[PDB]
Amino acid sequence: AEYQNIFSQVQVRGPADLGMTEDVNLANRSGVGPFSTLLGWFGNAQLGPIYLGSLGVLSLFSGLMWFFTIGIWFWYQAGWNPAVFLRDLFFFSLEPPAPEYGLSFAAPLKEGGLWLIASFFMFVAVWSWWGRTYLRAQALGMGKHTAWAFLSAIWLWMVLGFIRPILMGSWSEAVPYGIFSHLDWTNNFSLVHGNLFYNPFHGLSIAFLYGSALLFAMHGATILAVSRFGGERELEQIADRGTAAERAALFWRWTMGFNATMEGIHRWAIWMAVLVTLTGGIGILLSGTVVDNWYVWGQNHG
Amino acid sequence: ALLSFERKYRVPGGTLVGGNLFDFWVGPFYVGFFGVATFFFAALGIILIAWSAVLQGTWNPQLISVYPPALEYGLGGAPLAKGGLWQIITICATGAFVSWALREVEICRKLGIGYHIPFAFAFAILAYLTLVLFRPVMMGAWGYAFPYGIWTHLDWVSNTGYTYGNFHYNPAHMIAISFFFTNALALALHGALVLSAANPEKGKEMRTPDHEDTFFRDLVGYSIGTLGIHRLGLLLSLSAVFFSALCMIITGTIWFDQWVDWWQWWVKLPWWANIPGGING
Amino acid sequence: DLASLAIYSFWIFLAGLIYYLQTENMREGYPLENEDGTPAANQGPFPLPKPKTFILPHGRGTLTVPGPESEDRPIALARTAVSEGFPHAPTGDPMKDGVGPASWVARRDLPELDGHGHNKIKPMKAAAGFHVSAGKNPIGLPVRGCDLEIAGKVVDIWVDIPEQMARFLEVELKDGSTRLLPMQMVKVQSNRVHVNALSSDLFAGIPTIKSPTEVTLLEEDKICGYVAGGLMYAAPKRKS
Ligand code: BCL
Ligand code: BCL
Ligand code: BCL
Ligand SMILES: CC[C@H]1c2cc3[nH]c4c(c3C)C(=O)[C@H](C(=O)OC)c4c3nc(cc4[nH]c(cc(n2)[C@@H]1C)c(C(C)=O)c4C)[C@@H](C)[C@@H]3CCC(=O)OC/C=C(\C)CCC[C@H](C)CCC[C@H](C)CCCC(C)C
Ligand SMILES: CC[C@H]1c2cc3[nH]c4c(c3C)C(=O)[C@H](C(=O)OC)c4c3nc(cc4[nH]c(cc(n2)[C@@H]1C)c(C(C)=O)c4C)[C@@H](C)[C@@H]3CCC(=O)OC/C=C(\C)CCC[C@H](C)CCC[C@H](C)CCCC(C)C
Ligand SMILES: COC(C)(C)C/C=C/C(C)=C/C=C/C(C)=C/C=C/C(C)=C/C=C\C=C(C)\C=C\C=C(/C)CC/C=C(\C)CCC=C(C)C
Ligand SMILES: COC1=C(OC)C(=O)C(C/C=C(/C)CCC=C(C)C)=C(C)C1=O
Ligand SMILES: CCCCCCCCCCCC[N+](C)(C)[O-]
Ligand SMILES: CCCCCCCCCCCC[N+](C)(C)[O-]
Ligand SMILES: CCCCCCCCCCCC[N+](C)(C)[O-]
Ligand SMILES: CCCCCCCCCCCC[N+](C)(C)[O-]
Ligand SMILES: CCCCCCCCCCCC[N+](C)(C)[O-]
Ligand SMILES: [Fe+3]
Repeated sequence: AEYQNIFSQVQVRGPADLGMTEDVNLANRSGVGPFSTLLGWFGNAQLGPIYLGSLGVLSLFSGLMWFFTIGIWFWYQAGWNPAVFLRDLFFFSLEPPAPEYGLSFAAPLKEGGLWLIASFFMFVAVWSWWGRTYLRAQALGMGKHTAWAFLSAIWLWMVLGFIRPILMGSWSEAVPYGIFSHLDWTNNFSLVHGNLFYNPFHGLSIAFLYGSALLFAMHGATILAVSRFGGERELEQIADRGTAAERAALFWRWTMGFNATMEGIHRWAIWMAVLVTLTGGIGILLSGTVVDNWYVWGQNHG
Repeated sequence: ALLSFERKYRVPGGTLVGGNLFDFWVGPFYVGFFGVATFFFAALGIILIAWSAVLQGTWNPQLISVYPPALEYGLGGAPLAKGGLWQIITICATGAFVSWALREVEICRKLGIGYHIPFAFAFAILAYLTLVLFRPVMMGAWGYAFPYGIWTHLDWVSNTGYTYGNFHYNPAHMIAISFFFTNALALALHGALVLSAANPEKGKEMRTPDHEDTFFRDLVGYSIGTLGIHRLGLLLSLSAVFFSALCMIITGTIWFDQWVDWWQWWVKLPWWANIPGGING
Repeated sequence: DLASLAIYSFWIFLAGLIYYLQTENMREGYPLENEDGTPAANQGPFPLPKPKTFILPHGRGTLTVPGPESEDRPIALARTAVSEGFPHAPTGDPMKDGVGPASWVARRDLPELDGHGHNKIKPMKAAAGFHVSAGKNPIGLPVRGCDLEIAGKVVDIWVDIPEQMARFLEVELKDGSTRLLPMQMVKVQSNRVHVNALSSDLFAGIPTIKSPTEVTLLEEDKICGYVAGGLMYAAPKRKS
């Protein structure tokens, strides 16, 4: 049988690649991590370097704090018993204040205040991480598409934990930190708003989620199929169209009657993906604030 | 009718059936034997849906719905107006999809490219077939399949899910979801990264793939590379669907109770089942 | 009703997004042509976008698209029918002429360059200190084509420096010259490298490179197009 380019046949390695300098503060870059032959069957063998820096440290410390706040609470629920900890790991849950506290920071530690502390650390972890995606692109002179994309994920996140609770007038509306409990919250959210299948924004979010898998399956398969002409060297095919980019366009023109370009497929990609959490965040944000019951709304469109 | 670069590729050859008989295009579209098969299957299927619509007495696209046989018919035939149309339309659908994939193969062969695309598509077909064919058969009735209608297929998802409690607890479903979310994540990042290189800050030169690796190493300490990301997007999205099909083919067959109870196997493990405290003691 | 407004607005936004995306995707290959190369009458409902310019690194210039399109090479094909929509038969040897699945594009006759302005792809021997790190080392193996005859032997691997990956095998023929074979078109086995795309008599015809330690974008296109073309055009001498 023909080779399929799913896994490499032969790996090669040379000096650790320390990357491009441009305007990056090099004092803030680590050295190179190890080389993973395992990884290199599929992708790159090299680990690191990574860029540290002040924002980086803040974000990581903050993220750990969020993680350790939830896990401390979990140990407490476990009665400090390691065997109960593991047994009940997916059952534990750090839950937001009760409705009676509204938006106040007045809830007791054990009954909501700790949820707020974990949430506070999460907020600075994510935003400073967002700042990192902007700044690393800037230092390299690149466009800001990453940070613009990330912002669409942030939007659903912010709607769920922050903006929708504030508009609803209480932290009790927010999502609990737990494996099983976040899932129960999701089922409940839908039940209580008359079935999210009737929310047109949920249905769009689905079209886009499924569309992402359709599209990445299409694009990933297309590139692999023309990798025998260097198709995956996409930036150079943008600059100087090759037979890869042409055979790829024509596969699709002949199949379904239209096609993209090397650059433009990446625009279909970025939008198909960001539109998941946008549409999504809109549909959630409208739930309970403007529309109490999607089935009901859907009976009127109004 | 042709892209500026297109004529050199429009040579004869690559067909699987019929030699030169259907080796031609209509505008942009390649035909082939499977182009003809697709048209026949799709057309018959679409006609039968319009007939189903007449017998239902509606033309509204939001109301038209073609239902499989009621559970009492088991795995046998049903009068047209009562499940038979569904059954024929399903055969047409299947014919159309498999024909589409095989036309894609004819196209690959003419273009001298790999078969990755029709291979990927065959995952989607397999998933559709899981729901309309493999699962209904294993469960003993067509009536377990979803109906063809815009809102009624959603009623089916909701009803089917809530048959087993909160369907979130299906562990294969959890994996499938994880692949879907991760796929959208990787898609956003891939799109964004290429574009950020190709479209750099105002007045600067196009960044290189070395800048692409750099940005990702700077960000998270790793970069899968340009081959790797396309391998990845494919793996993630096919995995998502493999697990979707899995999660449903096991549901109503090997597992048919409330999915949340499946998780008890872990809590009830002898060495900790009876230690008090926590949530489950 | 605010949610009604939002949804109606969203669909207007999406119509505009799709128009934007489709027109972005027309920066290459348009305007559409008839089979004879002249502009087709029906260009469809989407108009070409305003051009944009990419600044290429390393003094290589710019690229503005959409721009005037032309093949910049002869296409040895002829019509097989008196009306539109049929295939075009090769007028000579389609492998030699570079049409059909053997097609190449007239890309720049310079090497792709890395972010430092060095040649992106080099023979491993000239790449300090790149080496095989996992898998069967193909260097030294006999190379077999789809006729099950030996065509030559692997004398090096050409690697992508910045991405640390194997791109071509360099294969020495009976006459002592070499050819590049794309990594994606070979099966490395324990005792041989196997090439399904070419019979052994087609190796000599693989397009040669002009300088023995670099390869240009144009040369990559010819080599790859030619090897892939063998799937269709070598099929008489295969045989598995
Ligand atoms: C996949 C698991 C479940 C499922 C659960 C859901 C849920 C949940 C939702 C949908 C939604 C959709 N589903 Mg469904 N649905 C399934 C089976 C399918 C099948 C099939 C197997 O043949 C089809 C054609 C559809 C099609 C549809 C679309 C009407 C709608 C948007 C999908 C989308 O953008 O996808 C992504 C792919 C693209 C972006 C490509 C575009 C192709 C689409 C637009 C094709 C539509 C065809 C449709 C009108 C059929 C007409 C047939 C004609 C006779 C030819 N579903 C099974 C049973 N589906 C959403 C909706 O809003 O429904 C009202 C939604 O919330
Ligand atoms: C019983 C369940 C209800 C329902 C209730 C809900 C609810 C509630 C919601 C969804 C939402 C969604 N649903 Mg629904 N869902 C229903 C049934 C379906 C079905 C189906 C039946 O087949 C499908 C396919 C979907 C599909 C989807 C998605 C389209 C959408 C979420 C997209 C997303 O990427 O979010 C995942 C992405 C994020 C959550 C963003 C992540 C943000 C960033 C900032 C993450 C930071 C994390 C970091 C700190 C963690 C650190 C770890 C690191 C490794 C270090 N639903 C039924 C009817 N659905 C969401 C939505 O938008 O709805 C409109 C949502 O809120
Ligand atoms: C109340 C409802 C239940 C629920 C009940 C179920 C049920 C029931 C099912 C799922 C399934 C899915 N659910 Mg669930 N699930 C819920 C909550 C969610 C949530 C969430 C965030 O809460 C999410 C993300 C999901 C996500 C998942 C996915 C893993 C999976 C659907 C994708 C898929 O099967 O693709 C597979 C893709 C296809 C089947 C499409 C194939 C179509 C191809 C071959 C061709 C179509 C072509 C043609 C007609 C197009 C027209 C041509 C035009 C020219 C365009 N569910 C809640 C708890 N879920 C489904 C699943 O796994 O199915 C296998 C499923 O059956
Ligand atoms: C547009 C929609 C899709 C999307 C987009 C998206 N997500 C993204 C990006 C974008 C483009 C960003 O660029 C950003 C990113 O950097 O990706 C690499 C991100 C991101 N999305 C992430 C996850 C994520 N995204 C979500 C999904 C989605 N993201 C959507 C499907 C989800 C889901 C589906 O629930 C998850 C969970 C992260 C990988 C990253 C944001 C990272 C972040 O905000 O960090 C904050 C917190 C920390 C930095 C540390 C947290 C603590 C950890 C639990 C500790 C364990 C590891 C630790 C790093 C070890 C270090 C120890 C040292 C002391 C040695
Ligand atoms: C496997 C990963 C993902 C994936 C990949 C994938 N899909 C594929 C392919 C690939 C690689 C393409 O090659 C192929 C394509 O050409 O894309 C542009 C395709 C394709 N995926 C498509 C749709 C699609 N894919 C979906 C999902 C997925 N596809 C997965 C998530 C979905 C979802 C998520 O619901 C849909 C709706 C088409 C755009 C296309 C295949 C088009 C095709 O087969 O055309 C031939 C048949 C017709 C022209 C119509 C036939 C009409 C029927 C006979 C009657 C209708 C019956 C139907 C069952 C009724 C449904 C009613 C609904 C309301 C439920
Ligand atoms: C073994 O023991 C160790 C030490 C290792 C500890 C182990 C750790 C463990 C087991 C912890 C596991 C953590 C888990 C299970 C986390 C799961 C969280 C989930 C599933 C999150 C899901 C949704 C989260 C959302 C939507 C959160 C949204 C948050 C915001 C938008 C932030 C809002 C901020 C608020 C409310 C504060 C506002 C304050 C100001 C500044 C006004
Ligand atoms: C923009 O494209 C992307 C890459 O950037 C070049 C990546 O590298 C990755 C990261 C993928 C993996 C496998 C991380 C896990 C591997 C390790 C380090 C154990 C993703 C998702 C991606 O989208
Ligand atoms: C989401 C991907 C996560 C990647 C994990 C991070 C690996 C980079 C570690 C580099 C550390 C280098 N070191 C150990 C020599 O200092
Ligand atoms: C995220 C990627 C993880 C990659 C792990 C996959 C390893 C599979 C290696 C298979 C290689 C087979 N072989 C020996 C022919 O090379
Ligand atoms: C990148 C653009 C691709 C656009 C895909 C659009 C899919 C349309 C699906 C209709 C959703 C139906 N509804 C009622 C939930 O809005
Ligand atoms: C959602 C279904 C829409 C399918 C989009 C594909 C349209 C391609 C039509 C090709 C016709 C080209 N033209 C006008 C030059 O003949
Ligand atoms: C969200 C999917 C929408 C895809 C359909 C829109 C494009 C239709 C076909 C574009 C026309 C091709 N043409 C005539 C310019 O060659
Ligand atoms: Fe790509």
